[PDB]
Amino acid sequence: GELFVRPKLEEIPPADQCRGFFGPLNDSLKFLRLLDIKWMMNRAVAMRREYLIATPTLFTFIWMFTWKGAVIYFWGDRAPPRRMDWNTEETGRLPLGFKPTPAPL
Amino acid sequence: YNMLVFRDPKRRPQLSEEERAKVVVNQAEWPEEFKDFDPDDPYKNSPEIIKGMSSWNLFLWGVECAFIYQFYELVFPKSI
Amino acid sequence: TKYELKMQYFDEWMIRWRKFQTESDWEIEKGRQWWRRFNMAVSGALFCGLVLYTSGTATLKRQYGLPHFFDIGVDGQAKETMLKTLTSRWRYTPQGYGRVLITGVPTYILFVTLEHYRERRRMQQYLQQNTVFGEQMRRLLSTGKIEEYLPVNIKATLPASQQAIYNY
Amino acid sequence: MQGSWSVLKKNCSNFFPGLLAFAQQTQEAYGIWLRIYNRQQKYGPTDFVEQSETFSPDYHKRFHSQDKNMWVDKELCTEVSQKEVARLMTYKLDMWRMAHCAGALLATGGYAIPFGLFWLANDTWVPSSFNLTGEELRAWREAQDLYRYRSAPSYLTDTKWHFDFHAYPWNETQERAWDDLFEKNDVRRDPKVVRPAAEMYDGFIKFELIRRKSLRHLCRSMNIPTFPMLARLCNGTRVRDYWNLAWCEDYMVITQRLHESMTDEELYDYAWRRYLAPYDKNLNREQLMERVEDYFEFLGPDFVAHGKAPNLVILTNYVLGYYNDPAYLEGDISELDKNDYDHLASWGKDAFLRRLEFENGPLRDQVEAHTQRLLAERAAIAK
Amino acid sequence: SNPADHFRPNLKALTLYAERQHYVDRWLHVKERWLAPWYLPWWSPLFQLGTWYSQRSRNLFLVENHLSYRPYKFRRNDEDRNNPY
Amino acid sequence: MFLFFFCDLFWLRLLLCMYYCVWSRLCFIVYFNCLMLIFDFLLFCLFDLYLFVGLCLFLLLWFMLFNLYSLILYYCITYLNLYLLFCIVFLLYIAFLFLFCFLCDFFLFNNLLVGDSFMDVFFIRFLLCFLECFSLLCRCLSTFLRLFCNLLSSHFLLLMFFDFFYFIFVFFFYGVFCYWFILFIFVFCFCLLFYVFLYLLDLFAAILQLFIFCNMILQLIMDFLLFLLFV
Amino acid sequence: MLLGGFVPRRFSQFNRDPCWMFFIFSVGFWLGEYPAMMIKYNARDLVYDPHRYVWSHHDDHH
Amino acid sequence: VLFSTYRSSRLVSKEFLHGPVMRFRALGEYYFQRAWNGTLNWALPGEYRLYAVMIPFIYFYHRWHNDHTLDRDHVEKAMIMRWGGTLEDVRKLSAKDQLRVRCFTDIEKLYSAYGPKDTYLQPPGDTLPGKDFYR
Amino acid sequence: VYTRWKCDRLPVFQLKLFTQEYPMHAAVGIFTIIFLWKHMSHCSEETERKYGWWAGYPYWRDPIARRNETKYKQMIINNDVDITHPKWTGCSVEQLEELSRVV
Amino acid sequence: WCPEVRDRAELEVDITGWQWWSPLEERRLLPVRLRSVNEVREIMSKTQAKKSA
Ligand SMILES: CCCCCCCCCCCCCCCCCC(=O)OC[C@H](COP(=O)([O-])OCC(O)COP(=O)([O-])OC[C@@H](COC(=O)CCCCCCCCCCCCCCCCC)OC(=O)CCCCCCCCCCCCCCCCC)OC(=O)CCCCCCCCCCCCCCCCC
Ligand SMILES: CCCCCCCCCCCCCCCCCC(=O)OC[C@H](COP(=O)([O-])OCC(O)COP(=O)([O-])OC[C@@H](COC(=O)CCCCCCCCCCCCCCCCC)OC(=O)CCCCCCCCCCCCCCCCC)OC(=O)CCCCCCCCCCCCCCCCC
Ligand SMILES: CCCCCCCCCCCCCCCCCC(=O)OC[C@H](COP(=O)([O-])OCC(O)COP(=O)([O-])OC[C@@H](COC(=O)CCCCCCCCCCCCCCCCC)OC(=O)CCCCCCCCCCCCCCCCC)OC(=O)CCCCCCCCCCCCCCCCC
Ligand SMILES: CCCCCCCCCCCCCCCCCC(=O)OC[C@H](COP(=O)([O-])OCC(O)COP(=O)([O-])OC[C@@H](COC(=O)CCCCCCCCCCCCCCCCC)OC(=O)CCCCCCCCCCCCCCCCC)OC(=O)CCCCCCCCCCCCCCCCC
Ligand SMILES: CCCCCCCCCCCCCCCCCC(=O)OC[C@H](COP(=O)([O-])OCC(O)COP(=O)([O-])OC[C@@H](COC(=O)CCCCCCCCCCCCCCCCC)OC(=O)CCCCCCCCCCCCCCCCC)OC(=O)CCCCCCCCCCCCCCCCC
Ligand SMILES: CCCCCCCCCCCCCCCCCC(=O)OC[C@H](COP(=O)([O-])OCC[N+](C)(C)C)OC(=O)CCCCCCCCCCCCCCCCC
Ligand SMILES: CCCCCCCCCCCCCCCCCC(=O)OC[C@H](COP(=O)([O-])OCC[N+](C)(C)C)OC(=O)CCCCCCCCCCCCCCCCC
Repeated sequence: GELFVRPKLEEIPPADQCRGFFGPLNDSLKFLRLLDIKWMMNRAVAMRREYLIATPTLFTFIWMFTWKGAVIYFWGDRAPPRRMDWNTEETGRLPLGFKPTPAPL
Repeated sequence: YNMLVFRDPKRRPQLSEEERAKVVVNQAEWPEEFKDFDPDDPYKNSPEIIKGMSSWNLFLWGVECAFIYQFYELVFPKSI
Repeated sequence: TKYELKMQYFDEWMIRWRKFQTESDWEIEKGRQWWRRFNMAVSGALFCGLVLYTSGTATLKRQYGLPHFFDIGVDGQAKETMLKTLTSRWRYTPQGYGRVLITGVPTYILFVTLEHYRERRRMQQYLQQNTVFGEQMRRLLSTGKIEEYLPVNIKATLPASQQAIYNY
Repeated sequence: MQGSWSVLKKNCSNFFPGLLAFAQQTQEAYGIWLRIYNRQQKYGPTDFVEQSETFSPDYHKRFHSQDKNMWVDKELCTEVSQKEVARLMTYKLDMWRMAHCAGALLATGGYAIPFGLFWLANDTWVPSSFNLTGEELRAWREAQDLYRYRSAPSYLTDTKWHFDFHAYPWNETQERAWDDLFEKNDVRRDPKVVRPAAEMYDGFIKFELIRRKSLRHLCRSMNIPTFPMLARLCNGTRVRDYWNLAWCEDYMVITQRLHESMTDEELYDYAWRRYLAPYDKNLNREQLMERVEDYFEFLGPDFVAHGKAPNLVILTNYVLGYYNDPAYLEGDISELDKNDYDHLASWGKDAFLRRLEFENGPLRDQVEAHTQRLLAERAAIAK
Repeated sequence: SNPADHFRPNLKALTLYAERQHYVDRWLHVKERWLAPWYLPWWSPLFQLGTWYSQRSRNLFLVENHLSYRPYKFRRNDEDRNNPY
Repeated sequence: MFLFFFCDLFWLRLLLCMYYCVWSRLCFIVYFNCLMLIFDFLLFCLFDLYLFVGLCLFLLLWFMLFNLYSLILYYCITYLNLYLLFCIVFLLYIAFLFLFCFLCDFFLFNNLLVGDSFMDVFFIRFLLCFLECFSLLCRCLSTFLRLFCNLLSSHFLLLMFFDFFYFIFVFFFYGVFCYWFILFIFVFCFCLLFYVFLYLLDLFAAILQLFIFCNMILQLIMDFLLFLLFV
Repeated sequence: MLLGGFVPRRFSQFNRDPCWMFFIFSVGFWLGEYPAMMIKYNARDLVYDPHRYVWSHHDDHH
Repeated sequence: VLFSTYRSSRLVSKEFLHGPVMRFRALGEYYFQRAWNGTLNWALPGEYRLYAVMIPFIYFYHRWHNDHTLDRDHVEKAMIMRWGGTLEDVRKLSAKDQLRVRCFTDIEKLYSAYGPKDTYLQPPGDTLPGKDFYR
Repeated sequence: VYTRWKCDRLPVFQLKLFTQEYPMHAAVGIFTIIFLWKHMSHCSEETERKYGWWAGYPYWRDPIARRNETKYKQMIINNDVDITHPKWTGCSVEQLEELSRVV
Repeated sequence: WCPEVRDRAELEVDITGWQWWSPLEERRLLPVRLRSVNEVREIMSKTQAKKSA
């Protein structure tokens, strides 16, 4: 809609103010910030870096709408059957008495 | 007037009533095609494209062509 | 030497006659897939390194400067270390076509060379195979033509329940 | 210019001597560029050296900023002379075209040979080194001028139309400047009158916001190869480098008044590299000096005072306006005595055409009066 | 049914049939003929563009190990749901 | 399988060649809004926002040469297939979407995250973003589905009504000479009224559906355009 | 766009322009083909095919 | 150098076939190049007579194609299936018999969904041949 | 003055139009064409019989069988295929002769 | 025989300037007209006063 101006370095709130799924991951819990997805989302919104949430989604949809959708439809592996036709590993080997041609030299 | 969805265009007046009243009409200068000109029937005196060819004659020509189209095979049938 | 032109016919034939694909040939193809992924990874790493090296000083300062998304403390230390390492010495920082060439040509050359020599490796592997696929590869390199229906000509092994067709 | 067999023979004969000359020029130009680059890195401003980032306000795409990413080295005369800078500029053009051709060769292997035959048959994209005599050089310059004529009007029209359709000048002086900027080369534009357009357009589109299509037109007009165009920040970099070198040379010349002592041919080349003086115009020294002085005046006092040139888009439009020839008009006025629709005369007029002629002809007033009177009578009778 | 039949192209002239194997092989022969000459090195972008993607796709097909059965693409009858053969 | 066939426009191509060997002004356009995107002066866009005009004009001409003339009996809409229309809309829509995505400006997608900071990010805003990203593709699908269905339904109805009219006209006109002539005349007048009404409705609907087809594409374009103000 | 052109006031004027002459001919064909179908397909001597129950499109499309 | 990229490279003289071309342009321009012939997106002209001429012509040639190329296939199928299942069997009939059969097919077409259903549904007790007549 | 639409010949203008005016649209169209001819260019014999014929499949002459017969005869004659080979029949030639004498 | 109009129109369309209306340029140029004699006298008087000053 309107033009977007990136926030200044002073306008970005501190990381300690961000909240996770249950509560802020302050000192003694900082390393849990990496694992909490909601905390990362809130931090991105706070820093005005909302694209980190939006860009991966849309692109993914496009990737599904364009390339993977048809790949799954045409070449995907359906559910296996109850009685399974496993490979006996007997096919392919040359028969006894066969004289294979020499390799290049 | 209209003929189905085709409406006859009408020229907008350009003269005011005062100026218009001072105009002297002399139909002797008009072409013979347009004398006693009527906006509701401007082509009443217009010449025919082909002398003696009426609109009903053309309509009947089409009707006869349709009858031929539907009845020729009844008189000269052909095998598959 | 151009191995791809020889190998395309062989790959198409194998797809058409994949029933006779032994587990050894399957392992060969899986190794080819793994090496393709490895080549992609190393080429991407080289491309990223070249991009980082040729990046502008202001660009690096913005990228590896404040603020910190997580602000754990290790993040800031790592960013400062990388920024100091890059900005300490002088770096050739081209723009436009020049950066395109510098970042891309080495990557393309590396990827293409690795893939080509892995294709040669796969050709050698199939040459050394003692299966019908290996025999087809050897015949292809000898006569220059793919001999279809070879597995049923030389009577390649079949499951015990499907040997009736060979009964002649 | 179109390809020809004579030019093909010329370029095939001079192919290897041309390559050798290009290699020698490459060594010399590398030396000159090394001097300039060392001086830029040592004495350049922090923003220029660090390559400060300037992003657009709408899509935040980086592009060169005229104020920050361009720097006029006022003291370059100590290390590099004016002639060396001109040599470097000419070599940059030749090297760009050669680089594109070499890239095509490497990409397509031996399948580029027939395209090379198309290439040597035209002087548009061959280096200047392929010409070993004066006449060959003259023909080559004619080809370059023809390409400039072909490309410049589109650039000028793009700029003018987009601005005029989406914006208008603020005051009368800006209106006059904008109108006089895009006059044909048959009339002389006063740089003092036209300068305010630079600020007016700075309000609209700075060089950092130049669109990719406009950039393509500009590079076509500057004899810069455009295929593959790629991102706009590649040919934009080429344009920035070329005009930065040009401004350094311009400062040197203005400060030292070299153009007055410059000889006729060298002066003509200096104007040509600024896209001010086509060779097909057969200009004399008076006209060349007038155009060069107008260019310096357009740069303005601030250029010497602080090394800041006017908006690059408007500057390019101004200089390329010399290649905006008047629209051609050939044929005697007597040709206007003929008729265009004689082939329809046999068809005559149908009923509707006759009605239109009758109602809208010299008797139109009488017909209108009669029709209105009849309609009024019918309306009165109806009521 | 009859109304539905009115929505078909009315100017069908000729139908040609060709097996995927046959024209794929012919295309491969053309590609080999044009990519064979010495003056087109294997490291050129043109050669890699011609060969690498095809090699990758064929390798992906060969590596495939699916627990389900994919019916033959060019069966005589693919309209019966209860008969993959 | 390779089927060789021809479109049903050859006579119209002949007429186009005959009547457009000389220039003519165009002043009536089905979708005029592609030419006027900006309504407030001093606003300008650095994006190529007028790139859609040529495709819009050609698409209108093509779809009009097919759909409008299909009202004539036995005229064939050669492209009337669901997946073919899907291909057409895919081309246009995905091409413009990829034009915006190749711009490599991620901030352009900031508006996808609906709402303000007050709303919970994971349980409200992110689900709205998911729905909006889904809605873009759904808009593409709905556009092509709407174009296909209108033509199919309109022409099915026309065919069925024409069949009924032929039946009653041919096999029950003798009632004009019978004592129940008034019933037949009433039915015949009703059929004529229905005939005219259906033709007018189809004529209006075809043009309106082309208008909406172009409007969807222009809406896709407009959703990502940003305008600067001249100073 | 239906802006203008010759417009006959009544039937008798259709013969004042070649294009409307062709139009009225076509209208004659259109309207006169229906009476012909009435006469042809409601004829006394028209007989249904004896083998009409041997085959029908209904069994074919089913 | 082999072929010009410019349209200005003429392949013929300016006066080549001038007369026929001028007659063709006269045919094109007389009715179309008029103020009241304002088109809607180049497809719908303003001149009434263009409609009056082109709608009948389009219908006529489309109908001829449909009657002689498209519906003929259905007619021939009905004739073959109802009278032997082979072309030779149909040709064993006379032209008059084929005319009767084809006109019955036309009857079925005109009834379609509103005619009597005894034209294709055999009532119980009917003595006419059934579906297994030729089997 | 120079304009692409007025000065260039039709093939040149076509290339320019789809390379510097609508390159993305051309790319997407080519992508879709490749997809269509890779996944929507096959029709089985049963599908042809069900839907491939205007008035229906003429079983009374079975044109598909004739088409396949011509195809296979042409392939056999041109490629010098021995259709009596054991792989095609599943039995030796002598067994084939024995079967011929039996039946 | 009016080459400037032709060239401008062709160039504008070729650079994607499809629109045929230019309200802003018209607004700039619409009230332009040759002056009356009295207006010329006033303008000459103004110029003479400026030169004298
Ligand atoms: C700029 C564009 C913007 C506009 C976009 C416009 C379009 C819209 C966008 C969306 C797209 C629309 C779709 C259009 C169609 C396009 C074509 C398409 O879709 O084809 C898909 C198509 C899908 O394949 P397919 O044909 O369906 O076949 C399926 C098979 O899987 C194929 O098998 P294969 O043999 O080909 O191999 C494929 C392989 C591809 O991958 C590989 O080959 C290997 C990896 C390659 C890496 C490439 C380099 C990356 C960078 C390297 C490092 C740099 C830094 C170095 C310095 C470090 C210092 C410390 O993938 C796999 O098989 C998966 C392997 C995964 C292994 C995971 C192992 C577990 C550990 C690692 C993960 C978990 C980590 C947890 C960490 C936790 C920490 C707390 O092709 C592929 O995806 C594969 C081929 C192409 C691979 C290209 C690789 C590079 C990709 C770009 C990376 C950089 C850019 C992204 C980041 C940007 C940030 C700013
Ligand atoms: C026959 C050959 C076939 C070739 C195939 C390969 C493709 C084509 C090759 C190249 C063709 C020629 C032209 C290419 C484009 C030219 C662009 C251009 O003009 O750039 C000018 C520009 C110069 O301008 P500059 O002013 O110097 O700098 C740009 C400004 O900063 C600009 O400033 P700004 O303000 O615009 O800043 C923004 C700028 C900032 O970026 C830059 O400009 C920096 C440079 C790019 C950095 C990209 C790396 C980012 C980090 C990646 C991290 C990945 C981690 C993954 C870890 C995985 C672990 C498991 O852009 C971005 O932010 C874009 C970031 C990229 C986003 C990617 C999103 C992809 C989404 C994927 C969707 C899903 C895909 C399918 C599914 C896959 C998975 C299953 O050039 C560059 O910056 C670098 C150009 C590099 C060109 C590409 C080199 C190609 C090498 C090919 C090697 C492989 C060959 C394989 C052959 C196979 C057999 C045939
Ligand atoms: C064998 C494998 C081949 C691989 C396949 C290649 C396929 C073809 C692609 C093109 C390849 C290049 C062709 C040769 C170009 C000539 C050399 C050059 O760079 O000229 C300078 C010139 C620089 O242009 P610029 O705009 O001034 O650059 C701005 C910079 O700021 C400029 O910086 P500055 O302003 O600070 O000034 C510096 C200037 C100052 O210097 C001077 O003033 C002196 C003159 C120096 C340049 C002289 C160039 C002469 C060109 C003509 C050569 C003679 C031709 C003879 C022909 C007839 C032969 C019989 O010096 C430079 O120009 C240096 C530029 C940076 C170096 C670029 C080279 C990097 C690649 C080479 C290393 C590769 C190592 C591999 C390691 C492998 C590891 C695994 O290059 C160009 O004109 C650009 C090329 C134009 C065509 C572009 C075509 C698309 C490219 C897409 C590539 C994407 C990645 C690759 C994959 C593609 C898959 C689709
Ligand atoms: C020994 C030498 C030294 C060593 C080598 C050195 C290196 C040399 C190489 C580098 C040279 C660079 C400079 C080159 C300049 C010249 C370029 C050029 O062509 O100029 C036009 C050149 C004339 O130039 P000019 O007269 O000087 O005018 C120049 C002006 O300045 C006018 O200029 P302009 O700007 O107006 O012209 C530009 C025009 C240039 O174009 C043209 O002018 C078109 C030329 C062709 C016109 C053809 C017309 C005739 C057609 C005939 C058709 C057949 C007729 C029937 C035949 C029956 C035979 C029995 O347009 C373009 O630039 C468009 C570029 C389009 C690029 C396309 C890119 C596609 C990319 C694909 C998408 C990828 C997306 C990414 C996907 C990624 C996926 C992972 O045109 C010609 O001479 C026409 C030649 C026609 C030949 C005959 C027809 C074709 C014969 C084909 C035979 C095939 C045999 C095999 C068949 C096998 C069947 C199985
Ligand atoms: C084996 C049996 C034979 C068949 C073999 C086929 C082989 C196939 C190989 C495999 C291909 C697989 C893929 C197939 C996909 C098909 C998809 C498809 O159809 O999509 C529908 C789609 C429908 O498009 P559309 O909307 O109808 O528009 C296309 C139209 O062509 C109209 O579009 P347009 O109007 O925009 O086109 C431009 C048009 C612009 O307008 C014009 O130029 C007007 C003329 C239009 C002609 C084209 C229309 C054709 C109308 C029907 C045929 C006309 C009568 C033919 C009579 C045949 C009698 C037996 O200009 C032209 O057409 C240029 C050519 C002009 C030729 C003029 C020749 C003059 C000769 C004068 C000689 C004088 C000699 C005097 C001697 C005196 C001695 C004393 O078709 C296409 O888009 C084209 C598909 C073509 C695919 C390539 C096929 C390969 C080439 C085959 C050539 C065979 C030549 C040998 C035949 C010999 C006789 C038996
Ligand atoms: C901008 C709006 C335009 C509106 C135009 C309105 C036109 C009004 C037409 C009035 C009736 C015309 C009757 C024609 C009769 C022809 C002969 C005949 O038998 O036809 C019967 C046919 C069919 O009648 P039917 O269905 O009763 O046929 C019976 C036949 N059997 C029994 C065998 C099935 O009539 C029509 O189909 C006419 C429908 C016309 C609908 C309007 C079409 C408008 C779009 C095309 C415009 C073309 C302009 C081209 C100009 C040049 C372009 C470059
Ligand atoms: C009666 C049944 C009815 C069913 C109806 C179902 C709906 C049918 C709708 C059809 C009409 C609408 C079609 C719209 C378009 C759909 C597009 C689509 O999904 O196609 C996907 C498909 C996917 O291709 P694919 O199917 O070949 O995938 C290969 C994947 N393996 C090998 C694992 C099987 O695209 C194509 O068909 C085109 C492929 C070639 C062009 C692209 C090449 C570049 C690829 C880049 C990435 C990989 C290489 C590395 C990078 C580049 C290096 C140079």
